[PDB]
Formats: sequence, structure tokens, C-alpha cells
Amino acid sequence: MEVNQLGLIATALFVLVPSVFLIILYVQTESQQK
Amino acid sequence: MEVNQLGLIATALFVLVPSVFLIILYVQTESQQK
Amino acid sequence: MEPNPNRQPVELNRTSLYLGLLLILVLALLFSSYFFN
Amino acid sequence: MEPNPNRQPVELNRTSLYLGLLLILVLALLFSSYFFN
Amino acid sequence: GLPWYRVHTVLINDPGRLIAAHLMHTALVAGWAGSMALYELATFDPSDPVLNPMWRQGMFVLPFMARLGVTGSWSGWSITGETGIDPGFWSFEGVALAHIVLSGLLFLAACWHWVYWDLELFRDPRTGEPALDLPKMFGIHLFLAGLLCFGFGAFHLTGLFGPGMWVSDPYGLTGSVQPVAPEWGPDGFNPYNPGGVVAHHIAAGIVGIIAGLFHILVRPPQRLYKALRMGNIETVLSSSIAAVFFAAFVVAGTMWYGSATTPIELFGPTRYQWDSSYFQQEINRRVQASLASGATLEEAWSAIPEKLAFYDYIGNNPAKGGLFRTGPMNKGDGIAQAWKGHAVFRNKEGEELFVRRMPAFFESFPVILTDKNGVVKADIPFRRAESKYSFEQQGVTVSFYGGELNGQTFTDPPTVKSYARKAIFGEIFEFDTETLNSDGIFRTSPRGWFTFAHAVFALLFFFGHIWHGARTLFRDVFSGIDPELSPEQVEWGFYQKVGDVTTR
Amino acid sequence: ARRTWLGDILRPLNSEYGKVAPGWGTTPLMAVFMGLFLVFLLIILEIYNSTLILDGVNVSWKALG
Amino acid sequence: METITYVFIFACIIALFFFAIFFREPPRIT
Amino acid sequence: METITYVFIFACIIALFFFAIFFREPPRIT
Amino acid sequence: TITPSLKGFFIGLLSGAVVLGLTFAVLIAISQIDKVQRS
Amino acid sequence: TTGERPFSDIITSVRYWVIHSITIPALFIAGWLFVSTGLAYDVFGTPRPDSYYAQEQRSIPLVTDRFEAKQQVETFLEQLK
Amino acid sequence: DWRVLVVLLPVLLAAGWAVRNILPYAVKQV
Amino acid sequence: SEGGRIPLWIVATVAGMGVIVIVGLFFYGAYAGLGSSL
Amino acid sequence: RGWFDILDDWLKRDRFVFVGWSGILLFPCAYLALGGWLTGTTFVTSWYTHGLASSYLEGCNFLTVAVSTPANSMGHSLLLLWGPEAQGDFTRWCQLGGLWTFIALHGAFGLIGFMLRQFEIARLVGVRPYNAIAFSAPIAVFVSVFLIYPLGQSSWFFAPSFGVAAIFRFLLFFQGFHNWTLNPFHMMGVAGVLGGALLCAIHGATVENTLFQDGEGASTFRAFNPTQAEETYSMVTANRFWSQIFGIAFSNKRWLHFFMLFVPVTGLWMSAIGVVGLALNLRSYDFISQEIRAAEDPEFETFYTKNLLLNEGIRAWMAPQDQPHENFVFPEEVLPRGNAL
Amino acid sequence: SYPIFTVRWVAVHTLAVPTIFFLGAIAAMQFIQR
Ligand code: CLA
Ligand code: CLA
Ligand code: CLA
Ligand code: CLA
Ligand SMILES: CCCCCCCCCCCCCCCC(=O)OC[C@H](COP(=O)(O)OC[C@@H](O)CO)OC(=O)CCCCCCCCCCCCCCC
Ligand SMILES: CC1=C(/C=C/C(C)=C/C=C/C(C)=C/C=C/C=C(C)/C=C/C=C(C)/C=C/C2=C(C)CCCC2(C)C)C(C)(C)CCC1
Ligand SMILES: CC1=C(/C=C/C(C)=C/C=C/C(C)=C/C=C/C=C(C)/C=C/C=C(C)/C=C/C2=C(C)CCCC2(C)C)C(C)(C)CCC1
Ligand SMILES: CCCCCCCCCCCCO[C@@H]1O[C@H](CO)[C@@H](O[C@H]2O[C@H](CO)[C@@H](O)[C@H](O)[C@H]2O)[C@H](O)[C@H]1O
Ligand SMILES: CCCCCCCS[C@@H]1O[C@H](CO)[C@@H](O)[C@H](O)[C@H]1O
Ligand SMILES: [Ca+2]
Ligand SMILES: [Ca+2]
Ligand SMILES: [Mg+2]
Repeated sequence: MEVNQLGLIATALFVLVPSVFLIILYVQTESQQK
Repeated sequence: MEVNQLGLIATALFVLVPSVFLIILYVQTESQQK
Repeated sequence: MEPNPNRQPVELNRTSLYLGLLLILVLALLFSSYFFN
Repeated sequence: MEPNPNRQPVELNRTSLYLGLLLILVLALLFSSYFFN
Repeated sequence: GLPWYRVHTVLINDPGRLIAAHLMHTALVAGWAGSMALYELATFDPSDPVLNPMWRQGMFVLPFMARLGVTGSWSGWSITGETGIDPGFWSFEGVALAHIVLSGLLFLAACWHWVYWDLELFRDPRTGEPALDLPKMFGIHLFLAGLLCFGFGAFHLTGLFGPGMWVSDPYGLTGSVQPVAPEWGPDGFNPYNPGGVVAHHIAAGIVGIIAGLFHILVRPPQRLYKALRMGNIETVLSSSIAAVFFAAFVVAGTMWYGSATTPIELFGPTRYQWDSSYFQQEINRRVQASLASGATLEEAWSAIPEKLAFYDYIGNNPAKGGLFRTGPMNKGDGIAQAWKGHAVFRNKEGEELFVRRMPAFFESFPVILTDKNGVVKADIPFRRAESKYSFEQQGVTVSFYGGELNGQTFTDPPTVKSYARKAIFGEIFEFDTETLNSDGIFRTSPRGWFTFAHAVFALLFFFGHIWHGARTLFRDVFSGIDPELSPEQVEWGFYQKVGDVTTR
Repeated sequence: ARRTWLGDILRPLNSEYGKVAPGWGTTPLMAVFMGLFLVFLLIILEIYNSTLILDGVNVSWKALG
Repeated sequence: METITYVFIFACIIALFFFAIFFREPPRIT
Repeated sequence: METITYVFIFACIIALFFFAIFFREPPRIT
Repeated sequence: TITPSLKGFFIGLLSGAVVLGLTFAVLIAISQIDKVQRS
Repeated sequence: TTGERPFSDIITSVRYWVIHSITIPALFIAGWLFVSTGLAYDVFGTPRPDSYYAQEQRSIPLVTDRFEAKQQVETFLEQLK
Repeated sequence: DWRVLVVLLPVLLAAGWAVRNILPYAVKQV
Repeated sequence: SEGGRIPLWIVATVAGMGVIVIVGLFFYGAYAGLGSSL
Repeated sequence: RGWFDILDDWLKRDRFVFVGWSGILLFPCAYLALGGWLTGTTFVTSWYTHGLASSYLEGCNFLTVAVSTPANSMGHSLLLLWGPEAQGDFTRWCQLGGLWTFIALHGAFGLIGFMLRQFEIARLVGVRPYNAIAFSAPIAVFVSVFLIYPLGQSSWFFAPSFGVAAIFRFLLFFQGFHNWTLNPFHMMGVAGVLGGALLCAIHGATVENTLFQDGEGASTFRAFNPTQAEETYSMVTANRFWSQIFGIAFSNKRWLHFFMLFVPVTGLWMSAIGVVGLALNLRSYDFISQEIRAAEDPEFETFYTKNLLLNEGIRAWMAPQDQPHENFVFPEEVLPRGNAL
Repeated sequence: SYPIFTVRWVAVHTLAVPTIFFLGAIAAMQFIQR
């Protein structure tokens, strides 16, 4: 099919950038003293 | 020019995935007590 | 340099991580068709 | 559940972060031409 | 710790670091401007301001540089299609460069203010606590804004010391940058009168200056200080957000309806010019003037500027796009090459027939031809079995006048039909659909995209205003209500005046 | 906190935190201006809207050629 | 690539269901 | 987009130079 | 020159002024009469 | 409570019904007559069943000019002879 | 227009009636 | 006069019946005169 | 304690219907919008604007009456009674559709009034203003649909008309012309409304079915006291039940109720963004890849192409009466139709 | 012991008076014939 060629990277960054934001915040929360 | 169409996402992920791995590790180190 | 007294630790608990990832992934599942067009 | 006694905290100091990012970024700067070909 | 959506609240009592964050935001915005201009320069084709102007090519910041007088490239071209011009430093490239350099300097300043946050300047000299005198700051900043507004009007726009602004004829054929004198009569409040923009910046500038001095020299009334919480920087956040979404709705509106500051040569025509057949009326007027002067049909139509005809085409209507149909208009119908000329349709009896034009509402539209009285004379049928008006039955032909098909006539039903199909979009053009692999689906212009972005952002900033206004006026309870809230305060009739314990 | 040359210069401009004028002060005047501003906006809106139509004011691209 | 993307996002979501349920932070009574 | 990629990576490297120099972990004598 | 629509604008302006003024006159008057008792 | 008399009290009081057994029917009858006398039609400019079209006309009297719309409607109404 | 009087005669007869019936309590209140 | 003289249940019953009557009339009108399709 | 403060005193008295400073804006505008709608739907035609009957007086019922938008030729005229169109004539004003702008505008200012009321009462009672904040979604919806959308289009004519069947028509128009169901912002809207409904249902039912026995009655409503300190239902049991049924469960009540605010409010906000797009015909109308494939391949069929055929039918068959100012005449032979039908 | 003419009274009647008038009108309309 003649899809938009930027669709792949658009989707990939759309998922990865904020997911990575959240993972960073979570991991550094876990590592704080209990 | 007629570049390989996956070159863009390949490069972006080549950079982002290990960079993000490192950023996670660094930030959770900083957040540890002392 | 003297330390800044306004610093605060940041937190994201596990449930917030799961909710956030759900929002992101589901938004992606929704919008991707439109990005590919 | 009993906590696992084999657990260990992990570290990456700032200098290691800078070295690692330098490595990644320079590797990408090198290999990207071949990725676009 | 702080939840993720509050990380930036650490700035609330740190004027130095707040200024650093603002410097960093400003750096990012300036950097975006620079980058965007560079990308547009790397993709813009200057070779045909007639049928391939900036608004066909998805240019978003180029028209804003042009609006205020940046029209040339160091490489020698101009957006008005001139050659051998010397723009000086302030070419598109110069502007981009300036913005990049500005971005860099702001970045550095941000670092300095972040590291050296603890300046005595930010401390209340009596209490030693961080404190900003927001009312006097408002005075100072308003004074400065007033100066700058006044100067922009009095020197830049007038051409007194500066280039002026983009102006044009009512059909956007001969636009250029000109000095504009202020208009001090009522027509100054006409949105299509540039003189009004000048007068505005002069008068509002002066007022800004006077009011600025007022706000510098006169303290707020205690009752307003208390009512609006003028000791709390979030109050300024709320009212500023309100001002900003007001401004955003306004620029969305003037972009969509058109004004002296949204010229069609820079942003494309408006949808309402298609609705009211603005250009078609002007074209017909010119052709009739030509014929009355003794010109032939071919001569009259050949005297119509391609630019004018191109405005009379629905592919340039900003209300024909799609939310996910991305990119320049050229990516849709193609890069316009030439006017084919005006199509005149006739039936076998030689009656002139007129193709019913597509309204902006319709993604698809039938092909119907009427006489000058609106009587249906031909069409392209769906069901054939009871067709009465087919082009074959009615012997429909099409003759072209002006443009590349001038003097030619077509009689074979397929060709005639193809041209009728194109006539529903207005004047007919030849397109290059190959260079960009165009897909033949209409996209909107920068007038559309700007209007969309800014109406949406405005609407969102309404919520921002609501939220921060709430946070301001309810600061005492936004961690929860008084744990010892007496049932009598919310019972009915215990107090004569709601929430007033002195009215038992 | 740290003093600087420029800081010492600007110090007075950020020294009157919390200072107010007694009571209602210039609120009535402020009100007047707000009123005027309202009417002003009402005018330009209506001019743009063709609800208010003035001689020599043609709200169209055909305003001036 | 489109199909791969759709199915990949879906798969990540199912994996997420699994962790959110079996590897949730346990509710604890105070 | 290729040119944008090359320039982007280069730019990130220069930024990294800035942080690695002016925002290094300071050496401290024991 | 005062056009019909400028005349109309003055009529709307004035009408709104009358509505707001009457409203606040009555409200202030009633508030003056029926005062909240305090101790 | 907030000082007003309970509705239960009011609507079950004799006086209330002495008042409203007059005022409610009066209003009802007033509205009734507003329709039956035909006044409603003329106040709001609503067509009676015989005033949507002239006898042989089949074209809706659609308003098409913004600033002379009033005159257009007046013309349309005259067109019903 | 006689129709406005024939129509708004009930309304004003009602208003007059209730004014008549509530007058003493209204005066006592005012 | 004094409140409670007329039983709230009678008021409710009468009011309710009145509502049923007027609504009943409106549904009658759906079948007669204007709007009846006839 | 001057006149301003005395007035403030009176405005804020604890009466049956609270007034407040906000009441001065709210009550006249809400009263005029409701009254205008009732007046119009009872007595006023749409003959001269739409070629429609729209009042009880003309024979319409509750489902079919409306206060209809002005003629397309009015553009976006404020259409004030004293304006250049009606010129002070009440009857002509009604005939030109003046009540539509009357209702939309008094309504908009009334909504501002109501939200201000929410702030004012919250401030007076000592609660956080989250109710007002939540009311921002109704505002966004009203402003995007009744003001922004028509302002983007040719005229007030294409705003929704205020009536039941009129609104239904608005829906069908948006399907046929905008393919609105395809729009991801509308879809988020739907997720927020249906999700809101789900949360309402499940939360109400859960609370009602994890109640503590706090009385002897088999009808359990009386066994609650507003002043009581104790939770009236078991959060722990609720949590275990839903954990074992659905896999996950709320454990935090505060988060639960914030979430109940968040879902429908956000949904409505997203739908608003979509309608702002539709104001410019900036639609999610097509998938370009779909169309390229289908144009080249006459055997390729999906539910997307099916629905576009439906849209094309809607447009062709509804436009001439729905858009009378366009004077559409579509001869029978050009009407799109499948076999037999 | 209770007032008669209150804010509540006004509110109530601004709704109730027109409502009864209107219902009279709609009632009358049920007997209109084309
Ligand atoms: C002048 C603009 C402006 C500024 C300076 C602020 C500042 C603030 N906001 Mg407010 N707000 C604004 C407009 C603004 N807001 C608007 C328009 C909205 C509606 C969308 C809001 C709705 C809002 C809510 C609901 C809340 C705030 C909160 C806050 C405070 C904490 C913010 C934070 O740490 O975020 C941290 C944010 C992140 C770590 C990531 C956010 C990522 C976003 C969602 C997507 C990416 C955005 C993209 C990069 C931006 C592009 C630029 C833009 C022009 C399009 C801070 C004072 C919070 C608060 O009051 O705390 C006490 C809070 O709860 N804001
Ligand atoms: C140093 C001075 C300076 C100069 C001369 C320019 C010049 C330019 N900029 Mg750059 N810019 C600058 C600094 C500057 N910029 C900074 C610091 C930033 C970061 C914020 C930017 C970010 C930026 C962006 C993102 C863009 C530009 C663009 C441009 C070009 C278009 C200008 C325009 O249309 O703005 C229009 C300006 C306004 C409409 C101002 C509105 C003012 C509001 C109404 C004031 C409201 C508050 C006020 C207090 C109200 C009271 C006033 C009182 C008198 C009553 C022009 C070449 C555009 C461009 O072409 O990029 C290549 C563009 O897209 N600039
Ligand atoms: C003011 C904003 C703005 C506007 C109006 C424009 C306008 C334009 N841009 Mg520019 N641009 C901008 C900012 C803007 N730009 C920014 C910030 C960047 C840096 C990324 C660019 C970089 C850029 C490039 C590289 C190009 C353009 C191009 C264009 C042209 C085509 C537009 C297009 O296809 O968009 C399409 C718009 C959409 C598909 C809408 C996206 C909607 C988002 C995804 C919705 C998000 C939903 C969200 C996740 C929901 C969250 C829900 C949650 C709250 C619960 C058009 C003239 C093109 C061009 O023709 O250049 C010559 C082009 O190639 N722009
Ligand atoms: C606070 C409540 C309130 C608000 C906010 C509105 C708002 C509105 N009304 Mg409504 N209305 C109201 C109560 C309200 N009304 C009441 C109580 C009535 C019964 C009388 C009406 C009856 C009514 C009708 C019949 C109409 C409106 C209309 C309108 C709209 C246009 C009004 C306008 O342009 O005024 C302009 C005037 C002002 C804004 C007054 C400002 C005065 C300034 C601040 C002070 C200076 C005055 C100055 C001294 C006067 C000098 C005059 C001199 C030159 C001759 C606007 C949405 C019109 C409409 O909706 O058309 C579609 C319309 O036709 N209203
Ligand atoms: C008796 C009439 C029943 C009508 C249909 C059922 C309505 C209630 C069902 C809702 C289920 C919610 C999920 C469980 C929610 C749940 O757990 O319920 C709990 C709630 C309280 O339970 P209790 O144990 O206290 O009382 C129920 C029995 O045990 C008897 O005491 O149940 C009731 O209130 C029953 C109400 C009967 C009367 C209800 C009539 C309401 C509808 C009236 C008709 C309206 C039609 C409008 C059309 C225009
Ligand atoms: C240091 C220095 C320097 C340099 C500098 C520089 C070089 C800079 C650059 C800069 C830059 C280069 C910047 C850029 C920026 C950008 C940005 C900031 C962007 C952003 C974006 C966004 C935000 C977007 C978003 C979106 C998307 C993505 C999608 C759609 C929607 C939207 C639009 C939302 C110099 C030498 C001068 C000197 C001094 C020193
Ligand atoms: C517009 C206007 C105005 C105003 C007026 C008004 C304000 C009016 C009001 C009116 C009204 C205020 C009316 C009312 C009416 C009512 C009605 C008509 C009702 C009916 C009812 C019914 C029918 C019921 C039903 C039901 C239900 C709902 C449920 C239950 C069951 C039943 C079925 C019973 C003015 C003058 C300012 C100016 C000009 C314009
Ligand atoms: C390409 C996309 C990538 C997106 C990247 C997003 C970047 C996000 C960066 C998050 C910054 C985290 O900020 C981090 O906060 C933690 C606490 O939360 C701080 O940690 C601090 O508090 C904790 C708890 O009191 C102490 O144990 C610790 O000793 C102290 O240093 C770190 O000093 C800081 O580095
Ligand atoms: C940081 C980049 C600085 C480069 C400065 C180059 C000056 S270039 C110079 O500029 C003048 C002003 O526009 C023109 O009059 C003149 O023709 C032009 O050559
Ligand atoms: Ca092709
Ligand atoms: Ca008859
Ligand atoms: Mg009937």
C-alpha cells in the first residue's frame, strides 16, 4: 500500500519518547531510599 | 537522493535505545541516597 | 557553590508507570493509522 | 515472599554517562551514512 | 516527592532559576524560528511566484518574514520574482542566522542565571525571602512594550526608518513591501486597511507608555491587591494566559477571514473568496471590459493574468484539505505549470452551458451543466438507462479561450467530460504531478494550518487560564479542605451570609 | 545572597514588594477605562462583523486598491 | 511495516496487561 | 532528512562537549 | 456622518446601559434596605 | 432551612388555592386566546396554513440578501396578494 | 389592537385579583 | 390561611391527573389537525 | 462597609436560590436562553431561513420543533434586534432567525455565568474548585460546536439548530460531509463518554454492593448518616473483588474520584479539538493509501470504502433540501444509487 | 412568621407564569385545522 513513509518513525518516536520519560522517572523512584 | 528508506528509523533507534538505557541508569544512580 | 534550597525529589510510582504506558501505547494504536495514512 | 539476598544496586556515574553517549553518538555519526546508503 | 506533572513548581520561589527557564524557553523558540527558516530555504522553489508561490509549497515562516519586509535571498532572488537584487544582510538567510545566534546567546545566559540563582536582587530587603514586586515589574515591562510598539509603528511600518509592510491590490496580483502612512479616521479600524495597523501601533504604543508609567508610579489598591492575590506570581500566570488565548483567537480569526496583515500572496486566498466567487466576478468584469472595447473572445480571455485565474480555482481554497493530508498543496493536485485557458461549453444547438461549481463542503460533486437561467441542459449520469441529459445526447462541446488551449475545440464525449469534471473546480490548469509524486487529493494552505493550530491552542489555553486562576484564588485549600471544617459553615441558615461566621 | 554591580543598580526596582495604596484607590478610574475598552472592542467587532457600518469604511479586500 | 507496527503496539499492550496484573504493587492495608 | 540526521547527531555531540566540560563531576582531592 | 447602523449601535449601547443601571440601582437599593445583621 | 416558607405549607394552604384557582386558569386562557385570536401569528410572523405559498407558487421564500432581508420578506408577503 | 386586550385581560384581572387578596400582608411586610 | 389544610396527597393526585390530561391532549393533537399528516 | 460591601452582603445571603455576584450575569442570560428556546419552538417558523416549519404553532411536535439558524445569506451577523438586518422590527427579526444568535450568545454568557457561580460558591463554602474546572468541558463543547464551527464555515446557517430532530440532522450531516466517525478526536470523545458512563455505573454498583451493615433494615439507605466518620462501604472488599474479577482494582479512593473527573472531561475536550478542525473542513475524511489501492484495484473492498459510498449517498440526497440557498437541482439520472433501491 | 415575596418567589414565578400561559397556547393549537 502507498502509506506515508514518515508514519513508521512518527509512530516509533510517539511511543518511545514519552514511554522512556516514564521509565526513567519510575526507575529513579524505585532507587530512592526506602 | 535515493537513500534506503529504513536508514532514518535505523539511525534514530540506534541512537535512542542505548542513549536511553544510559540515561535511565545515570538518573537512578543520582537518586540513590548519599 | 551553595546548594539550592528549592530542589525537590520527583516520583512516579509503578501504577502511574502502567497507566502512563497504557495511555501512550493506546494513543499510538489509535493514531498510527493516521500517521501512515 | 522472602526477599532475594542476591540483589545488588546498579550505578552509572556521570562521566560514564558522558563517555557512553559520546560512544553512541559518534558510532551513529559513523554508521548512519551506511544506513542511508 | 513531586508528581511528574508538578516538577516545574520548584521555580515558583526562585526568581533566578525562573528567569533561567524562561531564557531557555526563549532560546528554544528562537532556535525553532532559525531552524524552520533554514529548512524552508532548503526546500523553497523561487522560480515562479505566479503559479508556484510560497503558499503552494507549505511555507509557514517565509510569509512572516515577507510580511514585514524580508523579501530577498543572498543567492539573488526575491519573492516578487525579481533578479539581481541586493537584500543586504537582512535576507531570509540573515534572519535565520540572527535567530540561531540569538538562540545560542540566550542559552548561555540561561546557564549563568541557573548557576547564579541566588542574587540579592531577588530578595525582599526586609525579610530576606525571595520576592518579586510584580505590579512594578508590570509597569516596567508595559512601558518597554509601549516603546517598542510605538517604534515598530512609527519607524518600521511607516518606512521612516525601516522597510514598511506587505501591501497589495484587492486581487493580490501586484503585492510588494511598501511604507504605509497611519490612517487616523474611522477607516483605520477597517481590518483591510494597513494604515490602520500603522495608526494602531503608534496610538496603542503611546497608550502603553502612559499606562506603563502609571503602573510604575502608582501602587495597586489594597482591595485589588488582595482580590487578585498580587503577591502570588501564579495570578500573573492566569491573567497572562487569558490575554494570550484572546490574542490567539484573534489571529486565527483574521487569518481565516483575511485582513491587511494576512495577504493572499503570502498565505493563499480565503475560503470566502471561493464562496462568493470573488475572483470569477473580477475576471468576468475584465473580459467584458475587453469585449466592449472591441476585443475578440480569444483576445479578451488571453488578457486575463494567469495569477488571477489561479486564484479562481478551488485547489487554492483553504477549506478543501484534510487533517492528515500532510505537506504542501503541490503534493495534492501537483505543481501548477500553466493555465489551460477558459473553458466554454456549448450544446448541439450552440447554447452556452455552465458547469455547476463544487462547494467547499463536498469531497465529491456531480457534473451538471445549466443554461444562463439555471435550467439543467446536460450532466454526467450515474444510472444510464433513463438518461436524458448525457453529453452524447446533447452534443456537448468545449472551446477554450486564452491559456495553452486557446482557440482549440473538443467534441469527443470523453474529452469534453474530462474538462467538465475539471470545470467544477473553477479555472483549469496543467499540473506537474510527477516531481513530487502528487496523489491528486486536495491539501490546505498555510492560511488553513495557521488557523487550525491557533484556534486549537487558544481553546486549550482557556483551560490553562481556568486551572491557574483556580490555583491562584484557592491556594489555601489545594492540598485539601480544613480538616476542622464546622458543619455549621455549610449547613443551611446557620449563617445569614454564606461562609460568613460573623453573620450567625 | 550575592550582590552584583547590575544587581545593586536595579535593587530599588524590586524593593517595594507588597506595597499597596489604601482601600479602593484608583479602582473607579480603572473601571472607567475598562468600560471604555469594552465599548472599543464592541465597535471593532461590529465593524468587522458588518453590524456597524460607517461611511468611508468598506470592510472588504476592496477597501483600498 | 504498517502491519508489523500495529501488531507490535498491540503485543506491547498485552504484555503490559500481564505486568499490571501479576506484577502490580500489592495493595496494603494500614 | 539525511542531511537533517547528520546535522542533528553532530549538534548533539557539540552539546555533549558543553556538558562534559562545564557540567562535569568536579574532581575532588581526598 | 451618523449612518442608520451607527444610530442603531447607539441604541444598543444605551439600552444595555439602561438595563445594567436599573439592575444595579435596584440591587443596591434592596441591599441597603434588607441589611445582614451582625453582632 | 433558608427562611422562606416550606412549599408543603404553601401549596396545601387554602389561601394559596384561592389565589391560584383564579390566576392559573386566567393565564391558561390568556395563552389560549393568544393563539385562537390569531395574534401569535402576527407577533411572530409565522405563516398561517394558507400563507406558506401563493396559490400557484412552489418556490420557498428564502431570504437571500443580508441587508435588504427585511424588504425581501415584506415583498414575499405582498406576493400572497 | 383589540386582540392584545382580549388576550391580556385575563393576565391583568389575575394580577389585580391577587394584589387585592395579598395587599394587607404585603403592606405588613413592606 | 393555615398550611396543611388540604392534604398533600390530594394535591399530588389532582396535579398528576391534570398533567396526564394536558399530555393526553397533546398526543390527541398528533392525530388531528396540523401535524397529523392528513 | 460601604455600598459595595453592603451589596456583597445581600448577594451572598444564604437563601433558597443562591444569587452571588455571578448571579447578575447568570440568571438573566440563562433565563433569556431558556425562554428564547421555548418562545421560538412554540411560536416561531423557519420558513424564511430554511423552508421549514419548526414550531408547535405550525404543527411540529417536541421531537421536531427547533429554533433554527439564520439564512446562509446572513453570514455570521450578530443579528442584533437593533442591527442593520432587522432594524428594530421584532417580527422580521424572528423571521430572519434573530432568536438563534439571541439564544447562542445569551447561552454562552450564561455558561460563563454558571461556571463563575461554581467558583463563587466553592470559594464561599471552602472547597476546592474542581467542579468549575470539570465544567470547562461543557464550555469547550458548546463554544467549539455552536460558535467556532459555524465561524469557520460560510455562516451561522451551518451551526446546529436548537431542536431534537435538528440536532439529529447535525449528526447525519457530519457523517455524510465530514466522515466525523473516522476522526480520532471524536473517537477519544466517545471513549471518554462511554468510559465515563462505565465508571459511573461500576462505581455506583460497587459502592452499593460492598456496603457495611450499619442498620437492621432490608432497605439499606437509612443506615447512613452524612455526619458519620466511617466509610459506608468496604474499600478492601471492593478491591479484592475487582482484583479477582478484572485483574486490577482501585485501592486509592482519591485517585478513583479524580479519575472519574478526568475521563469524561478529557473526552469532551478532545471532541472539541476535532470539531475545531471540522470548522475548516480539516477532516479525517480519508486514508490516502486506501484510495490509491481501491482506485487501481476494483476488487479491493473494506468497511472504509463502504462507508464512503454511504456518505456520498447522504450528500447527494440531502444537500438540495438541507442547503436551499445553493439552489441545487440534481436530475434523477445523476443521483447515486445501488441496484433497485 | 414567614415572608411572602422573596427571591425564591420571584424565581418561581418567572418560570411558572409563562409556563401556564404557554400551555394554554399549545392547548389551543391542538384544535387548529389546516
Ligand atoms: C504560559 C503557559 C504555561 C506555563 C508557564 C504553565 C506552568 C505550569 N503549569 Mg500550566 N497549563 C497551561 C499553560 C502554562 N502552564 C495550559 C495551556 C494548560 C492546558 C493544557 C495548562 C494545564 C495545567 C495543568 C492541568 C497543570 C498545570 C501545572 C503547571 C505548573 C507545573 C508544570 C509542570 O511541571 O509540568 C510538567 C510537564 C511535563 C514534565 C511534561 C508535559 C508534556 C506535555 C503534556 C506534552 C509535550 C508538550 C510540548 C513539549 C510543548 C510544545 C509547546 C506548546 C506551545 C505546544 C507550572 C506552574 C500543574 C500544576 O498546577 O501543579 C501544581 C498542573 O497540574 N498546567
Ligand atoms: C531581537 C528582536 C527580534 C526581531 C527584530 C525579530 C524578527 C522576526 N522574528 Mg523573531 N524572535 C525573537 C526576536 C526577534 N525577532 C525572540 C527573542 C524569539 C523567541 C521568543 C523569536 C521567535 C520567533 C518565532 C517563533 C518567529 C519569529 C519570526 C520573526 C520574523 C517575523 C516577525 C513577526 O511576525 O512577529 C509578530 C509579532 C507580534 C504579532 C507581537 C504581538 C505582541 C502582543 C500582541 C503583545 C501582547 C502583550 C502586550 C504587553 C500588550 C500591551 C502592549 C501595549 C503597547 C498596549 C521577524 C523577521 C517569525 C519568522 O518568520 O521566523 C523565521 C516566526 O515564526 N521570531
Ligand atoms: C503553529 C504550528 C505550525 C503550523 C500551523 C505549521 C504549518 C505547516 N508546516 Mg510546520 N512545523 C512546526 C509548526 C507548524 N507548522 C513545528 C513546531 C515543527 C518542528 C517539528 C514544524 C516542522 C515542519 C516540517 C518538517 C514540515 C512542516 C510543514 C508545514 C506545512 C504542512 C503542515 C502539515 O502537513 O501538518 C500536518 C498536521 C497534522 C498531521 C496534525 C497533527 C495532530 C497531532 C498529531 C495530534 C496529537 C494528538 C495528541 C497525542 C492527543 C493527546 C490526548 C491526551 C491529552 C489525552 C504547513 C504550512 C511541511 C511543509 O510543507 O514544509 C515546506 C513540512 O515538511 N513543518
Ligand atoms: C447581564 C445580563 C445580560 C448580558 C450579558 C446580555 C448580553 C447580550 N444581550 Mg441581552 N438582555 C438582557 C440581559 C443581558 N444581555 C436583559 C435583562 C434583557 C431584557 C431587557 C435583554 C434583552 C435583549 C434583546 C432584545 C437583545 C439582547 C441582545 C444581547 C447581545 C447584544 C447586547 C449588546 O450589544 O449590548 C451593547 C451595550 C452594552 C454592552 C452596554 C455597555 C455599556 C457601557 C459598559 C457603559 C457606557 C454606556 C454609555 C454611557 C451609553 C451612551 C449612549 C449614547 C451614545 C446614546 C448580548 C449577547 C441582542 C441579541 O442577542 O441579538 C442577537 C438583542 O437583540 N438582549
Ligand atoms: C422497583 C422498580 C424497579 C425498576 C427497574 C430497576 C431499577 C433499579 C435497577 C438499577 C440497577 C443498578 C445496579 C445495582 C445497584 C444496586 O446495587 O442497588 C442497591 C439499591 C439498595 O438496595 P437495598 O438492599 O437497600 O434495597 C433493595 C432490596 O434489598 C429491598 O430493600 O437497590 C435499590 O435501591 C432498589 C430500588 C427499587 C426501586 C428502583 C426504581 C428505579 C427505576 C424507576 C423506573 C424509571 C424508568 C424511567 C424510564 C423513562
Ligand atoms: C551555543 C552557541 C551558539 C549556537 C547555537 C545554536 C546552534 C543553537 C541551535 C538551536 C536550534 C537548532 C534549536 C531548535 C529548536 C527546535 C524546537 C524547540 C522544536 C520544537 C518542536 C515542537 C514543540 C513540535 C511539536 C509538535 C510535533 C512534534 C508534532 C505536531 C504537533 C506539534 C507542533 C506540537 C552560537 C554559535 C550561535 C553562539 C553562542 C554559543
Ligand atoms: C425570547 C425573548 C425574550 C424572552 C422571553 C421569555 C423569557 C420567555 C419565557 C418563556 C417561557 C419560560 C415559557 C415556558 C414554557 C413551558 C412549557 C411549554 C412547558 C411544557 C411542559 C411539558 C409539556 C411537560 C412535559 C413533561 C415532562 C417535561 C416530563 C414529565 C412528563 C411530561 C410529559 C409532563 C425577551 C422578551 C426578553 C426579548 C425578546 C426575545
Ligand atoms: C529522549 C527522551 C528522553 C526523556 C528524558 C527525560 C529526562 C528526565 C530527567 C529526570 C531528572 C531526575 O532528577 C533526579 O531526581 C532525584 C529525586 O527524584 C534526585 O535525587 C535526590 O533525591 C533523593 C531522594 O531524597 C536522594 O536520595 C538523592 O540522593 C538526591 O540526589 C536526583 O538528584 C535528580 O537527578
Ligand atoms: C554574524 C554575521 C555578520 C555578517 C555581516 C555582513 C555585512 S553585509 C552588508 O550589510 C549591509 C547592511 O544590510 C548592506 O548594506 C551591505 O550591502 C552588505 O554587503
Ligand atoms: Ca503515481
Ligand atoms: Ca382548510
Ligand atoms: Mg394537531
